Amino acid sequence: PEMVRGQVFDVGPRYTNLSYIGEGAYGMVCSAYDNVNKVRVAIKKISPFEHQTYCQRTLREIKILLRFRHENIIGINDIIRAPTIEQMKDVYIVQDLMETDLYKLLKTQHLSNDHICYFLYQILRGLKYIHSANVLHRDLKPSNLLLNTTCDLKICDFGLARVADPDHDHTGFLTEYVATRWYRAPEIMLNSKGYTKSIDIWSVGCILAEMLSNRPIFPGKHYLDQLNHILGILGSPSQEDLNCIINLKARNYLLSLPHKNKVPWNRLFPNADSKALDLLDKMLTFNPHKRIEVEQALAHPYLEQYYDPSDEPIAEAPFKFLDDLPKEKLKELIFEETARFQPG
Ligand SMILES: CN(C(=O)CN1Cc2ccc(-c3nc(NC4CCOCC4)ncc3Cl)cc2C1=O)C(C)(C)C
Repeated sequence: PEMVRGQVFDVGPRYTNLSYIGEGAYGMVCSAYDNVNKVRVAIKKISPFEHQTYCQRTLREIKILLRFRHENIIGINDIIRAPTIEQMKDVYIVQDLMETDLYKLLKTQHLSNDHICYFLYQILRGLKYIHSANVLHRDLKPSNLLLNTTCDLKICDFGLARVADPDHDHTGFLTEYVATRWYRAPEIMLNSKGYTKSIDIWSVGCILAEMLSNRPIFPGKHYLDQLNHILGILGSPSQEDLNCIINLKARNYLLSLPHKNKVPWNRLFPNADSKALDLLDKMLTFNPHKRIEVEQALAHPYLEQYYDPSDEPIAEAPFKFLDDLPKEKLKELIFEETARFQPG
């Protein structure tokens, strides 16, 4: 076994010469030399089995990424694990190695309008595919957009992804939520579980705003502060949009706030392309029913140089598809889902 920053990386024979990339709550990630394909690759050691939510997140990701095949979505190339459930303490997911991500690029680089346009196109092209499979990503943010040296973009991290379920989207006011705060649509805080495709478009809107200025547009410091950052730019919701929020706690909270005027996009983003700002406005619409959909966004004049629906593929096999399952049962499902990659 090779060691990396303490940890064992039981990934040989196939994968050697490991360099440390990073580490998080998920696991540890390295680059490794693939000896069959003669390329360096990413490998993330996941150790989810002692907690049911980490098994949940791991299995969703595996199932989704093995079904999907798209240029703007990270694939799974290989999965390494022990030959028996008993011996399986870790799963290693092998993926194409990307040079950087949009979070790192935005901290260090001014993006040209042409780069913003091309990144946004790629995000939306990937998202068209995801949404065409009846899947929601639910945690779109700069660090989940991987980039290579030629600026090709791939969406990653499907641990919070769900099949869309718009008939069960309603919930109460101030319902707790898992996905990254700064990219949460206003309705999350008001009346939504994040089970509709509109949740992802809001996040993409936030990302486009962040590309224009290198700063997050709505950096809330805590749950309700996120909503009031949103309302500080969008201004007070209209009567019509208020009347769609039937829950009284949520509605009366909004009614209690002083009137706030909209901050014009062209004052927040004085150097931005006007067509970029028109698309931003439509993605960052308060009412999720009025919010632009992914295929409409692709057809927007800002993206005219790239738009080609014949070259913006959809999924062949959408998900028709568990939240109750014990971590011991989810290990079993993870074992089964990864069996195709074993010697056999
Ligand atoms: C939450 N979960 C994850 O796994 C989430 N994460 C963490 C992670 C870390 C790296 C890469 C990655 N990074 C690169 N390159 C980096 C080189 C240095 O600059 C930044 C980019 N290339 C390919 C990949 Cl796959 C992907 C993921 C991912 O999806 C679970 C367990 C699935 C739930």
